Amino acid sequence: SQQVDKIKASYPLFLDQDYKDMLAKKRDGFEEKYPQDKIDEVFQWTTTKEYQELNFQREALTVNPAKACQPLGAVLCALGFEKTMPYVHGSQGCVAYFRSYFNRHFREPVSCVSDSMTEDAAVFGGQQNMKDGLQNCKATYKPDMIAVSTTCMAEVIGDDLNAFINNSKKEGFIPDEFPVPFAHTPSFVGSHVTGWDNMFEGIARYFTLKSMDDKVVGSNKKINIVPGFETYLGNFRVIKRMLSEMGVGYSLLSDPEEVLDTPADGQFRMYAGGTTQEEMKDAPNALNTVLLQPWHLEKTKKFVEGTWKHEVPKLNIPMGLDWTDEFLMKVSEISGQPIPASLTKERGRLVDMMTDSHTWLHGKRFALWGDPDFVMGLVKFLLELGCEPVHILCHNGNKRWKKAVDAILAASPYGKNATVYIGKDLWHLRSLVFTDKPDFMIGNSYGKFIQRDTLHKGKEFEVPLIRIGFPIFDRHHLHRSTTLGYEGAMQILTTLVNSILERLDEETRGMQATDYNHDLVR
Amino acid sequence: SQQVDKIKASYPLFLDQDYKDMLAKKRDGFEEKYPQDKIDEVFQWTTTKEYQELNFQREALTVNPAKACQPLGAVLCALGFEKTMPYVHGSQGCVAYFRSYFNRHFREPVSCVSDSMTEDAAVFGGQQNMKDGLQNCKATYKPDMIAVSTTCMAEVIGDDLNAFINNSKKEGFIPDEFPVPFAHTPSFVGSHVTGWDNMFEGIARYFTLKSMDDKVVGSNKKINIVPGFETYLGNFRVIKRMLSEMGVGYSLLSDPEEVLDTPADGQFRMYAGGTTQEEMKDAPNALNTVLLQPWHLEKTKKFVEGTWKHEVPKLNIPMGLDWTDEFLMKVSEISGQPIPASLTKERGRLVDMMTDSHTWLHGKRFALWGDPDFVMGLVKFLLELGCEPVHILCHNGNKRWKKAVDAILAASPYGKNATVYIGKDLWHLRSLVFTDKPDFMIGNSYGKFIQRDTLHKGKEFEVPLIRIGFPIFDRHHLHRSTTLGYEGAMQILTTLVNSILERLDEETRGMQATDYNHDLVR
Amino acid sequence: MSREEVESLIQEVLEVYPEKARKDRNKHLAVNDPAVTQSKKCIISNKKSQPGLMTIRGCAYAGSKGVVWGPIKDMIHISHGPVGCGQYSRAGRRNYYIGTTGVNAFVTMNFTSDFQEKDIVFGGDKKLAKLIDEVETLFPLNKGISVQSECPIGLIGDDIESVSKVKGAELSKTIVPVRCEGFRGVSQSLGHHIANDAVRDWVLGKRDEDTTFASTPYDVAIIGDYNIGGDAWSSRILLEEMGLRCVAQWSGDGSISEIELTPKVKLNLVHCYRSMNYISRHMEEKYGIPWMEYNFFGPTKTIESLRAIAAKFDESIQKKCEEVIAKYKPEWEAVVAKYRPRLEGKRVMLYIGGLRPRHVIGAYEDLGMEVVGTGYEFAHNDDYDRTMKEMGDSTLLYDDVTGYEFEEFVKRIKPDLIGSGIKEKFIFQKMGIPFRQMHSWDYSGPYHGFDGFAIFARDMDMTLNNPCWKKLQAPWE
Amino acid sequence: MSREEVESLIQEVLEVYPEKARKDRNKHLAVNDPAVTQSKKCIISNKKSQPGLMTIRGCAYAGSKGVVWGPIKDMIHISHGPVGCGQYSRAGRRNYYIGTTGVNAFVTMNFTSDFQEKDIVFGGDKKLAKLIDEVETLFPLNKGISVQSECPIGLIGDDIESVSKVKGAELSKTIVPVRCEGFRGVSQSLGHHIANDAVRDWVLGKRDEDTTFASTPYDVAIIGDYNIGGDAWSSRILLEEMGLRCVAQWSGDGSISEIELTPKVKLNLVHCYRSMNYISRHMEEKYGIPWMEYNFFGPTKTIESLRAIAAKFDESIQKKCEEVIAKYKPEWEAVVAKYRPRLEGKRVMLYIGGLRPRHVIGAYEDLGMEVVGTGYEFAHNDDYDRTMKEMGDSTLLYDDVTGYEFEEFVKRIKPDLIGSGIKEKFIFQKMGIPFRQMHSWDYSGPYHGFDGFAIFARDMDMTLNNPCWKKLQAPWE
Ligand code: ICS
Ligand code: ICS
Ligand SMILES: [Cl-]
Ligand SMILES: [Cl-]
Ligand SMILES: [Fe+2]
Ligand SMILES: [Fe+2]
Repeated sequence: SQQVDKIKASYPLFLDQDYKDMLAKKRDGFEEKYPQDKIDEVFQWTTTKEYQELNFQREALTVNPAKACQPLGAVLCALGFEKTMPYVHGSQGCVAYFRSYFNRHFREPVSCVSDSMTEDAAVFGGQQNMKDGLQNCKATYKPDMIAVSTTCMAEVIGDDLNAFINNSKKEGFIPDEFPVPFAHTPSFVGSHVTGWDNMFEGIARYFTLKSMDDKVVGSNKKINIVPGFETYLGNFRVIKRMLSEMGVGYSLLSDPEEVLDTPADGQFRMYAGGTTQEEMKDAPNALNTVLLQPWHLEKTKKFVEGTWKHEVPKLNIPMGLDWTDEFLMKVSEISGQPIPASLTKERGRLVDMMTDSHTWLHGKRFALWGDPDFVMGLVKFLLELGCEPVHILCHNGNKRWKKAVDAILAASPYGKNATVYIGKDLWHLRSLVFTDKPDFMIGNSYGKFIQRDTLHKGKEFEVPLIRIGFPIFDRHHLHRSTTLGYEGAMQILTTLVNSILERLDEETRGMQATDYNHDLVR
Repeated sequence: SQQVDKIKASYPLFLDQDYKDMLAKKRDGFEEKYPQDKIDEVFQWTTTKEYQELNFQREALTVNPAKACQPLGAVLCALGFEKTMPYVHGSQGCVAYFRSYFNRHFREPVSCVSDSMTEDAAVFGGQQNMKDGLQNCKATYKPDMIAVSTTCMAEVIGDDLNAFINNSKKEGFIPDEFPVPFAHTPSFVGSHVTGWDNMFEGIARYFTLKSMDDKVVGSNKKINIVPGFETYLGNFRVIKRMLSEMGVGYSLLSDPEEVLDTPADGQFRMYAGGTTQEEMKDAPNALNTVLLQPWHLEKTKKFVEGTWKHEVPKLNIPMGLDWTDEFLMKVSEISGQPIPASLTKERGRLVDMMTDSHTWLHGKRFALWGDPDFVMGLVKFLLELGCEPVHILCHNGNKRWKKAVDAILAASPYGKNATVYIGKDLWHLRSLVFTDKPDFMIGNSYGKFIQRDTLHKGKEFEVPLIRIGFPIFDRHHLHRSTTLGYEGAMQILTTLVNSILERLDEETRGMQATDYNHDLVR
Repeated sequence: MSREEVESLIQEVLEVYPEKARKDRNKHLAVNDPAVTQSKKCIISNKKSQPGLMTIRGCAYAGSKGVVWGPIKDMIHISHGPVGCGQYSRAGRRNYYIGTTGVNAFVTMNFTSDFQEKDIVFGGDKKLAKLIDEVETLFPLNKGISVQSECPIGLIGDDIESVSKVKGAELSKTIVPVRCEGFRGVSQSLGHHIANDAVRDWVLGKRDEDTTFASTPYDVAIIGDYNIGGDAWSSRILLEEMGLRCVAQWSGDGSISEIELTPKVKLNLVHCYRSMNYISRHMEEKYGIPWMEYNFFGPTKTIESLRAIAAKFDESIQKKCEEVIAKYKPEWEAVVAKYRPRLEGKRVMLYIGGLRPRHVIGAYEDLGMEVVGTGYEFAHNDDYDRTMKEMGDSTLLYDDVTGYEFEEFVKRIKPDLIGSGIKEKFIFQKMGIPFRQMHSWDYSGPYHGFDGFAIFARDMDMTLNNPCWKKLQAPWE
Repeated sequence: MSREEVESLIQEVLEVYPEKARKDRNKHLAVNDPAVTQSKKCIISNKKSQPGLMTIRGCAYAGSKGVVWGPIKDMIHISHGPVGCGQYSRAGRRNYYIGTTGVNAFVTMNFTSDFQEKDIVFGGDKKLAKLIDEVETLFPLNKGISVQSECPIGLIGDDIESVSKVKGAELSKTIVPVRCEGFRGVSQSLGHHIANDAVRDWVLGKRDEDTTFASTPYDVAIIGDYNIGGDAWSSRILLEEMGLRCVAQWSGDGSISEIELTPKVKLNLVHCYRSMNYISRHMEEKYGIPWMEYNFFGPTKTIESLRAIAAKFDESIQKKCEEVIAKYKPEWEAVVAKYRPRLEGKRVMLYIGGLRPRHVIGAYEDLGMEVVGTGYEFAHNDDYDRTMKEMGDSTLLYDDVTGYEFEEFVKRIKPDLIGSGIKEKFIFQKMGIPFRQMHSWDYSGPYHGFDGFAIFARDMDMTLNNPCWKKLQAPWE
């Protein structure tokens, strides 16, 4: 039933007695459900060290991964170029998923096409799909560039993208000089971040490989900036802001911040902003190229060093205090521009905040996950804050990356109780937060189910989730945030300390029980 | 007892059994405490309509006010001037409190002096305190300006600030040319916002009343901006940012954003930034003067209109969509500058966020409080979001203001269930959130005690606090936020919708009970 | 708009395309004539999508794993292949259930074999067998396993049937191989069929020789309700207040046992015809169980459906039917009285999957609204036959609409509201057109039944009439 | 620094002042000589503050309402006068208590008469009487009312004593008029004295003729512990483990009844000498109850205090004393073992109110730290007499330090840590000096007793050794 004045959606409608009774009858009559005592027994067992040991012996099963597949990253990379349509050669179901996954994170349109290969293409390959698909896409959506990646069907069948695109041009389906950069993006190698690297390197090659003879390193007086797979608008923005404040000439290569944040003013804009073709063509004339997320830009780095002859600096992601300092000092060295008073002051304001909030942060224990560079930057900043990053999970991390993070942990006493895990998933992480309970998780929306599980054991075992990463689907507009630079560090510090204080308020809200410590001032 | 590797502070130390037993013994032995059944009975009664009626009949008692006293606002106004020392003539106890109150909100030093009048000054007045006070302050702290207000002792004794300062100069305690603007700031009239108005008008008079002969309206091609009592750094910053982006010449009169946000770089800076004496002297040459918070700038307005001959526009605080639009259109008209593409796009991004988040905001019911302009802007934006601001409390509001808010409520169907309360305090508000329970409170840290009270009735009756206002003492760095302009609206929207979604996640976190609705995607 | 104006709109839009695409798309766009009974005279459907045109369609894995199998709560569904498909589809669809997740129920979890290069090169069957043992160790209360094939499985020649037979025998466990690779078919639709056949072949016959279930004359199953936001629960309640016993829900909040018990029912009640007509036909053929289509969207359809269902039973059920209708009358009348004046005359365009584009029209009409365009991602002509009588004369129909077409149609038609999916939502909001998600219910619902109509009405009103829509134009122009 | 260096530091700092201020401030600054026992040869204290110099002091209302009366949990304290004073002091001081706030306990609430112009012009006594009736209606479980006078009350000639007598008789309620207006005295100090006298005159004698209390030889009261962060509770526990019975706490977590029962005890244990020596003297004079000073900061002082207290009782208490000391030995030893190597040799400057600037020195020394400067806001010479033997030779002492002085002293001395209040904290942090709040415990504590020492050690370490302090200097400057 409903009362028209106070309509109930699913929560709390199904708590009404008649729905409760109905659901009990369904269960008892037809579900042949395990008895509640057995459910409780099994739940309890899943929280144990014995279960954790079996869990960590998995070799074949993955449960609740913390990574996605290559073409997702190729699509994001492609979106960052002016008037560019991402185009995934292969199966259309993939494109529905890539679009939806980003739609839910950004709360924005996400434009991407498929060439709709079907089973029939197993005989002959996807060449005709590429010919019609490129012609159709260009005519219909009027991109200035089509950036091509692949789904796993196309990779298994072995379609030669280069040849298929060349033949499309030879036979007149798209103009000879129309830009169609490409990359093979197999979902069974690496992860979404690998797809980004592959896509970027393909676009870089397309615009520069054949034209190197007139290029002179440093001649355009700029620094190229490659952001990698990045899903916070504030991160593209803060980098451009800092460089502009310093008077540093730069080119941000793959810049989706406009197309992922168009105004609602009565028109839909399929394309907005983005890195220009002129910027990509001129990129080898930069002084150098800086990689913001080097641990997933390894192919790009080899191309930039091998072909552009840029001496790519060994810089970590600009996250936290030390690594933002290092990024700015290196940019100063390369560009000849001093670090300006504005940035020096901003740095000092972050340090002020650290001094103001250190007592509540000190010794706090975190479980955390995400992509390799984000994770290592979060670890570094947590150590700078006097926090203990005890469970560090990077499903898509590698052995060399893990050695680097273990070395960072070694340089700080706050690293003493920390372990780095690669190849492990959120079902592994779930065990760790039961058996070696931290204060908080820092992770994406999939962490909510871990928080749920921990509360079920009891309130005293609950590990609250702090949402930083990708995807974040259950809160609104967090994609506008910043994690890089001093601004990002200020945002992260603020979120962390207030999460601590929110939880403390919850724990001290009990009248005449715990509210002796429900302080007005903290 | 303590275990050295997991030391317990008060929470949870005093929950150890030995402390619990000790506290039970103290109670039973010596406290002659009302029985718990009687405590429960009385608590329950305090949540009732019958109690509410008695509560609203109060004429003499105030409980948990939502206002402070005049000189607090005079001090904040004074801080906004270059190398200016706030100086409160009267009793030193007041200055310790004003400094600490602001220290706890900004987490920054707050410099202010007293002239330490004592009981002896009742015979003879505080003239000698002013003479030595001004000489001492100038010598020791080397301000370029001393801005004088009063404590209630000085007001009751009737000290004539003007005469005392003139005699201080006559007798050589400070130079004749040294600026010593003043204002009478009685704590028993109005509130802290009135102190701000009084202080500002006194400073404006000091620099302009006697030099009007050479002034020509519009000759400096600028607009003066008077911010009023403002405790979000983001609000000073956003107004300057928007005006700069529009290419509008402006003078922000009282600008404490630098002095309330100095870097931690190894030195203490007693003064930083601020409105210059030159800006105050030249202010009558502006095109016009815009008051950001007109409902506490009435004395300032009469001076600006009557003496500077500026045609102060009828503008609401620039909060929410409509009132930011109106502010920018009026600034465009006065300055001749068009509204730039950057601001048009920012507006559209706010509107996009509104479209993205409207389904979770719709119909949500709020109790809220604060100062009059902040409250009316919050009400307006809530209506724009399709929310219902059902309990609107402004302790320091007046009848004319209430009429204005009631008219805003009338202009929207979302105002149908709303009442505006003036002269009422947070003990009155406590009753309202029991008897006509909203979804959330939007208020300052004193609201935490109301949330505590509501939870004690039961979890289903709990009204969570969303912290927006002043003072905020129990979270860190919220004073960096923004509430004005499109940026402020975007911030408020984000905070509101995610507060809603956080609570919904809490209510749906129960395994096999309510987690059917614990959605990954919202 | 007139028939001629809509025909002109179609031709104008089709001008952008190269000739092959133009000729194809013309066949998938039509102006409704409710007098037509054979939609194969009017529109083509269930064909391949044209390359590069930004179809909104998914794949057969979405139709099998996402739609049919995934909701079954006490089984573990393996997304078998590389990591993407299971991750993008993890908890995207609001197929609600009651259970203890990770313990006795598994719906919102993502189990995968996370194929790497070695699995592609040498096959994943050994990995699958090991994975099954690991599932059994770590999730001992699972009541069956399904293997949801992703694109590479058939391409590389793996034999998941053999693995499922051998392991299922070894463990005395139902393990269901599902060949729903996304290269099969043209859309989600073939996934439904594949999934139905897998239920038939590996689950449905388990109790064929078991005589222990005590049947009654009033036993029914809800077939093709995936309980989006609780939709099946707000349907079930009405059926049971009418005196019926709902033995099974396929597959929202569904359990493996209630699927196995379904051959014991007297009548199959089909909501989603497109996804479940296959197994409904099978159950008629094999067990003699009749099936009938119904519609629980809005009071008019829900009342008609209750009466038509009750007519299949005796006078006692027909009496209870009228009692149910009498009970809810004042409730839905109060909803109409509040919301119809807020919505009267407003025009809606829909685009959804295979059922809702026609099924929700009555509910709109119960609020005085007009559905001026509708269409489906993956419907067949039997769906279109059911649509043309439900839509007005000279309204626009679109099959596998392209992004371009949908935008251009909307620009001309200027509907007051659009009901479609997540990939569409943000486009149309930016155009200043109120949008409601008509797959996920925009995180609201249920929409089925009387209780669902109240929420549907609230939702259409909150969005169509929201103050935000008057604010897209800056007042300076 | 040598004595001569400290002396020339004082002289250098005072050069900024005009002559009158310079001559005054010289008298309030001294170089310690622990050989001195008459501090009136060495330093002046408890004088007016010089105008315009940014004293850190508060007023007599802070010392009465904020400090002594405010903590009493089952009474309602009225901030009588305009709105400011009660608002700034609402829940600023962490005087912890157990109660149901708004129902039986009222500590963190702000009750005020909110004086307006008419109240100033015509007086507030009629408003006060009405306010009392309103309190009784809305807060019926209050066990007494105090009236904490703000500046205007005495200035305008109101008679709160008459109102309190008349209303107290009418209501059979203890209503206590407190003339703690901030114009009185020079600091918080006179507020303590006024407050003590008001307890004496209006509360303490209630039970003088009542012989029903079941007294024992082991009954004590904790006098002058305001339970900051639970400090009194972590003291009480030890006293009672030693076999004593703590009849009362003045006034942290204090109730009106336990105050009224205090004249029945055998011994008054005085922690805060400055604030409650007055009432302790009165109780010895009137009731014959002895009093003794003690110190529960750090293990050395806590052990000495427990022994000295036990020595006032019999062999059974002395035996329990040694049992207590043995119990906690391994606990504080573990704290020392962990934190002393982290803190050894580090130098601290303190500036606090009336007790802590000497009382915490032993606890710092228990961690190997050296207090190189200390001083008080509002101490008297009897406090300085107790300080000079606790501080090292040639250390710096400052009475009512000005902001300028404190900064300049710190710049020269370069302490490793500063312990002071909220108005000081952020200044010194920006200078790169670790800072701990030694009034509020920086929202931590307790610090009293054995359990408090663990938290104190943790806190000094977390702050002094924090990684943030290495980061103030940008690497390009
Ligand atoms: S199953 Fe089908 S696309 Fe019938 S694949 Fe799709 S939960 Fe749609 S129009 Mo999403 S044939 Fe169900 C559907 Fe309809 S996922 Fe849901 S809303 S009634
Ligand atoms: S009462 Fe005094 S200023 Fe003895 S007014 Fe002050 S809670 Fe200080 S050094 Mo705040 S004489 Fe207590 C004090 Fe000491 S408020 Fe606390 S810390 S031991
Ligand atoms: Cl889950
Ligand atoms: Cl309170
Ligand atoms: Fe959006
Ligand atoms: Fe600060």
